[PDB]
Amino acid sequence: MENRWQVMIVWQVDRMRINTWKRLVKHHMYISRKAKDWFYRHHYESTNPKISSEVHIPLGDAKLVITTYWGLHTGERDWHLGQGVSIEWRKKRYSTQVDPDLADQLIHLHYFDCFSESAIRNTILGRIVSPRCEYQAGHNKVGSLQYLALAALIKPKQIKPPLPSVRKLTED
Amino acid sequence: MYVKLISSDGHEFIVKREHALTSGTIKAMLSGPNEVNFREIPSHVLSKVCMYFTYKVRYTNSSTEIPEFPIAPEIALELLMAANFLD
Amino acid sequence: MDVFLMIRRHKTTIFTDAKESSTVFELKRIVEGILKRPPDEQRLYKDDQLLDDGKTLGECGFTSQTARPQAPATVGLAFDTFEALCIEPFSSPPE
Amino acid sequence: ASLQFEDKWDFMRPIVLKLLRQESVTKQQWFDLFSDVHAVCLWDDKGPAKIHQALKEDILEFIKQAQARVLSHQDDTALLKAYIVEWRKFFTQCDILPKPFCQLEITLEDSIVRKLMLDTWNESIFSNIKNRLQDSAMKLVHAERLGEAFDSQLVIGVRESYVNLCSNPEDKLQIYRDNFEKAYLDSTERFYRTQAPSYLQQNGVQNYMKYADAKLKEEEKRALRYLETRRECNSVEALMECCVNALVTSFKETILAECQGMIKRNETEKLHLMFSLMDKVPNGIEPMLKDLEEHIISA
Amino acid sequence: RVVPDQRSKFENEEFFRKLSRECEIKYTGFRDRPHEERQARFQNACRDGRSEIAFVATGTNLSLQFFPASWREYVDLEREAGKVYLKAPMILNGVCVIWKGWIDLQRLDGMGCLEFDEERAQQEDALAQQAFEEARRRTREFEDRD
Ligand SMILES: [Zn+2]
Repeated sequence: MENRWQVMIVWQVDRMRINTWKRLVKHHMYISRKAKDWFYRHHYESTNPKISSEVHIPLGDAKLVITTYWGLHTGERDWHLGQGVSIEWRKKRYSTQVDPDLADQLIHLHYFDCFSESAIRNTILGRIVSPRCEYQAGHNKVGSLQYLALAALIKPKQIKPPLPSVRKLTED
Repeated sequence: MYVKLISSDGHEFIVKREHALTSGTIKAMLSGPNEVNFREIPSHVLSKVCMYFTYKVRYTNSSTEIPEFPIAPEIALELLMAANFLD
Repeated sequence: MDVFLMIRRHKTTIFTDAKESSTVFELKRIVEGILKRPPDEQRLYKDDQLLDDGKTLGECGFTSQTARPQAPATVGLAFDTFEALCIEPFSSPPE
Repeated sequence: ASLQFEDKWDFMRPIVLKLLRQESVTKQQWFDLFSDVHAVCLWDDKGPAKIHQALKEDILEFIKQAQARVLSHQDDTALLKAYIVEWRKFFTQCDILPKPFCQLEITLEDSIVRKLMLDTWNESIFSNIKNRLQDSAMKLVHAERLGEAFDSQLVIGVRESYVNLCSNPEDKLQIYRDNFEKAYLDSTERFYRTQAPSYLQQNGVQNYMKYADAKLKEEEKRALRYLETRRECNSVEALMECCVNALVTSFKETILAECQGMIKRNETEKLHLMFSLMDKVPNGIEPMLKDLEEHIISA
Repeated sequence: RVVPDQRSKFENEEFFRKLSRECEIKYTGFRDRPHEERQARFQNACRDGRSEIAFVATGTNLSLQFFPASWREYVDLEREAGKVYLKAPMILNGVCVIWKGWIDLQRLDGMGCLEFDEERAQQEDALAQQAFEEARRRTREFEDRD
């Protein structure tokens, strides 16, 4: 018995950033094969007034939720009030918020195409290789020298229109 | 505290031990029979390798601003091989 | 704000670092720690230009902006009296 | 791109052998070896399973030569000396040899290589002799308790074999616990079950306690040298509990009768010992306490 | 030894280094509205059930939104008069944390930071927490098989 609150960590985005992100996700899930298993949840299904949208991306047994926000009270003097994103990794009534970097790395484990264990040796042997990493967004920290070395040699695949990356949403 | 890694071209490199222990292979070679001798890898390689060692020790701990360790395309194949051996 | 160095004399070279606030002397003492020779016999250069012992590293024109772990600046050293500054280039890659 | 395992292995092979044997090896040999194994794995598709099988074979051949050297001795005890002697080297080798085989690991704690050594060793030499090695050890401890002084390394080596040779992942110390520990313990229970009721009748109760505290000192030390410590096991506490049960608890009634008496005679040095011994017995302390309040009632 | 692992990333890691620093926070309200109104809308939004509260670290591009639960938490003004105190147990990148702070009722200026929360970590779960660590740990390059 007292006011209860649920509290979130929210990174801010410039308005156009959301529109780009939204069009990319909707584009790749429905208009291409790549992101289809992802789910996009509109603003009206969502019980919170402040939720601009959500993208539920299953990773194995646990799922990632990317939440976009509306009419928020941070970052602007404008009438629409401006907005943000938050990200969570959810399994069986457990939650953790996740930062944009890790969000992308985590998405990437389960989704887009990369080098296989064969690729690094085959590159050495001249046997050539498939496939190549798309989604540069998937590699963050620093890198194994091997990975980066390979990276000097094989530039990432470069999809159009680009696949969704949350770091790109939160950049600047 | 320091250990020394040698190039075929006869160049000598001195680097901190904890920096070197980045290399798992080097972590093994140091066991038993300091200083260590590399046959297949040239000097322009071991230099660059020491550079990555430091780069890693520095930016792995604190992720705030992390810059693009630079690698030139011709050095790249030789470097990849060298990395595959050491790491 | 640390700066990162390769000290390169003849074939031998040393990977180390110090603060922008360090003085060339301090470094000559460190080099003494590694190669075991006292800080007289050593003469430290930036390019062809000699370094004053009592002057700070940032004041020799080494800044953390200039010297990065990913890409350190080269120093160079000189060793009965003295020998000319000699820095042995790294092997060249084939065509 | 010219060399794959057929050319290379003949260069690698002698070095495995020096390393298996403790024969001296120079730094450039070791480095060259590292280079060789790695080149073999990168360049040959069949290369790594091949390094594995050849490895397995060479390790068996030398373990077998080792066995040859141990099993020759007919005497039950004089065999053990040679076993221990072979073992110190072999075990140090298990730390040394697997390291150049790291790419072999990456290409496919327990290295497949260290695991392989200790396993090959378990099937080839140890399993046949193990009961015998253990028995000789029980005799050795028996000798030390009686004052015959000897080399610690033998007992330790046998125990080490029992700890480090264990096969199953689910319990690491299981077979060690179920044989060496069980036997060392049974040995304790019977040795002190025999000896204990005697010293009491000879030297009297008060002196019995002084003797008992001491035997506890003796045996806790002995467990520390001979018994598995490093892995932070439960063994020592069990040995200790077992002995306390033997030395103190069996006599718990007979001893305690003295307490009130010594409370009246004001013997403190004696009571310290009583409490010290009893303190280990779980319910041991309380009757001394009740005895004491009861004495406080009349002064 | 799951929680000491958790704590250590809270202690040495840069992400937690910046947030544990006792930074200084402001409340963002209807900024368009003048100061007196804002003082009033804020106190109400705390005392009344439904309003989201926004607090920013002033040094960052990052924000904290307390949403009404309807959409161990607290926003409490009873502790000390002329102030409001704030408690936010969270889980960030797999470490359970608690952000604590206070806000000056007049200034709408305040203070806040992260402290490590052992309780949540002792309590939460084994399989799920662990699964997060297992996953956070790996990176995609070279995992797929040929
Ligand atoms: Zn990738």
